[PDB]
Order: sequence, then C-alpha cells, then structure tokens
Amino acid sequence: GAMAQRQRALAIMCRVYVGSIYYELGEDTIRQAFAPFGPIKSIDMSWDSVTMKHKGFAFVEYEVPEAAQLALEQMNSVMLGGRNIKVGRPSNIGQAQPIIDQLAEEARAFNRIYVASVHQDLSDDDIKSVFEAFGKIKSCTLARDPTTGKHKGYGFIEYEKAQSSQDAVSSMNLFDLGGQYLRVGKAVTPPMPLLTPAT
Repeated sequence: GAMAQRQRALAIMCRVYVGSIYYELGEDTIRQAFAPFGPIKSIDMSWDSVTMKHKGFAFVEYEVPEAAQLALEQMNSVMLGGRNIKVGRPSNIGQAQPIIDQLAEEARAFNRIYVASVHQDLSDDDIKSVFEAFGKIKSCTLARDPTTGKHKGYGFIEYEKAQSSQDAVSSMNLFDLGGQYLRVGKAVTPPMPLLTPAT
C-alpha cells in the first residue's frame, strides 16, 4: 500500500520549460513539434497580441512525465528557425528534485524505458517483439485507450536487465517502424498500470 504521494512532483515533471524558442513559432506548431515525444495535455504559450510575436518561454505539459524529460533529453539543441533552445530548468535545487531522484532509482529497479511515436496499428506485443530482438524484455505496456479502439500512440517497455533496456533506447531511437519514428528514452518514473495493492 504505502500511499506515498509522489504525483505532485510528477505534475512538475510532466512539464518542460522551453525558453527562447524563436520569434515566429506559434502555439499550434509547437504542439506538433513536441508531440513526437508525447501527447501534450496543456501548453502555456507566450503570446504578445500587440506585436504578434514573442521572446520569452513556454510550458509544455504532457500527460506523462517521460515525454517531458525525453524532450529535454533529446531536443535540448534547437527548435526550428535557428535558435539553441532551453528545455527545463532543473538546477538540482528544490523539493521535487529528491522525489524525481527517488523515482529515478525506482525506474532503475524496474529497468523501464519509454517509447513514443508508436505506430497506431502496432500492438503492445509487437513493440515488445522488436525491442526483444535487442534486449531481454520483461513487460510491454502501451498507453492504450478503450474508447479509441487503439493505443494513443505512446507506450512503455520494461526490461529484466537495466543494461538491455538502454540498448533498445539507443538502437530503437528514431527507428522507422510502420512509417513512424519510435522516440525512445529513459523512463524517469515507473508508470503503474494497475495500482491495486490488494491483488
């Protein structure tokens, strides 16, 4: 049971602070450019209505924190136009840091990774099948929704070996599987599909 709430810090981890961006990119296009990492649930975008441009920052909040840490991980280079963007400001100072670090350790215990841009037609087992070809997998769980008829486009995979899961991250990253580039990254917190502590 435990009932130790870490989800408050996760609500922070689901967000990525994107700084600078570029004086051009709008809210809708930014959603499209960050979607590769995960489905964006909310965006706080800087927009000045008198100049019709913006030089500031924006908060990209995904459903899962993985895509946020992941978008930070891979895309801390540029974001269109020609600007070195800043993703996140986790200067290892704060109350959330210890929590993030703890769950990081918890993700290590599960040997779990995150995969995005998972082609709509490919099911959990198929993603496991190909990743299994590189590392010894333990479990496959795509974010699948009963009221869509398919999976939402992102998922998570968990290995029996923390080494093997990192192999998949390197090999399967930007792998075209079904006409889509699987975005793979390290899972920062264990996504519990069945939170049933009495089963």
